[PDB]
Amino acid sequence: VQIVYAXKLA
Amino acid sequence: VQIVYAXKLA
Amino acid sequence: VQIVYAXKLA
Amino acid sequence: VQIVYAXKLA
Repeated sequence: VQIVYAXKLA
Repeated sequence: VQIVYAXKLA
Repeated sequence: VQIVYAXKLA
Repeated sequence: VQIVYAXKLA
């Protein structure tokens, strides 16, 4: 999965 | 802060 | 939902 | 970094 927090875990 | 996980916490 | 990134969006 | 969203990116 794509992660945005601004930072792939997918 | 913007959150992407696919979902503002800012 | 609980968010940990270390920071409730729930 | 540890990620909790409930799912290490570290």
